[PDB]
Amino acid sequence: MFGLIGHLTSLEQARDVSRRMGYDEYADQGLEFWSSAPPQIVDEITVTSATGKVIHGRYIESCFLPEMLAARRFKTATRKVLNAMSHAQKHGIDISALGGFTSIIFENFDLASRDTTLEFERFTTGNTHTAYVICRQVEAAAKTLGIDITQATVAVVGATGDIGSAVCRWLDLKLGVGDLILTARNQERLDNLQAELGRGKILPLEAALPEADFIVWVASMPQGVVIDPATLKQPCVLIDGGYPKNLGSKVQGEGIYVLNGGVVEHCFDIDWQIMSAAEMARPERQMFACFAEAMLLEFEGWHTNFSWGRNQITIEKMEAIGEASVRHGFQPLALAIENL
Repeated sequence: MFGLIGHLTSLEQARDVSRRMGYDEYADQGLEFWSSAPPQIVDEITVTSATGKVIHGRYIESCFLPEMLAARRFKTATRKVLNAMSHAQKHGIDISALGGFTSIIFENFDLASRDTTLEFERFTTGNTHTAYVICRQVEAAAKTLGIDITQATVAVVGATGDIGSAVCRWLDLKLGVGDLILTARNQERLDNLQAELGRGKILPLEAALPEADFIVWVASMPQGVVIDPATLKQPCVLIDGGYPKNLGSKVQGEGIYVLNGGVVEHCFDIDWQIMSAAEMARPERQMFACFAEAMLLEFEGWHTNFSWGRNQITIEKMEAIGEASVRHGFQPLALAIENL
């Protein structure tokens, strides 16, 4: 049994999903309502691999709301995630993914540090897979645009994050990228990253972007961030790989292509109503890679926290989850040539 732990996206979207959760669609549901709403298993899921193997999952609604952050209700926000995790476990789910804010939250509040104790091998961030997909997207994109990745330049914004640092290890060792630009907030970690890599030019954001054929956006987007279309190279690909994805609407311009990063398309229809179904071109087949990771671990029978902590993702783990991804019928989302 795999699990997909997710969360609401706005107060209005929660009222949409409200009824299906046993609640009154037209009642007063305030931030305080969803703060006290308990976690619920909400959707039963049956995925069928390309090999023929059938697996079963549960989508667990955590009721976390990004407004709980906005209202500085960080302990309430922490609680939602941990409850959701604890709910997964009591119902005997073997491996669950924390999608969207869920894992960001689990990290920035060191939640590794209720009734019973949580088994962490029962959960995964799905980040190893997310990093793997993001890298297949760079590779794919470069082939599509006629760009030798061996000569090209990739800026990894957030290169010190769990996802970002995994992307750099792969872009270096696997694609053999030409120039790798590192970008992040913490100078110390940027130094330690480039030391492990043996390469990479550390740069501030507004020097990074204009060198880059590919930009891998994988960090908490700062406030007052000016992305000026006009400074970017004229064939440019921006891979929005973090949660939430907002580049699609904050960056627009001729020869600029924004691509949802870390998204996968399955080979067969899946019947569900998940967390970002509304932002997927093809909801019945498209999902976050971190969720798909949870599925790959259950297809393979690897019941462990395959992805966990910060900067632990290794090339070898990325390799293993990658070919599990392919074998079971998952393709990276790709550029859609309606690019005019």
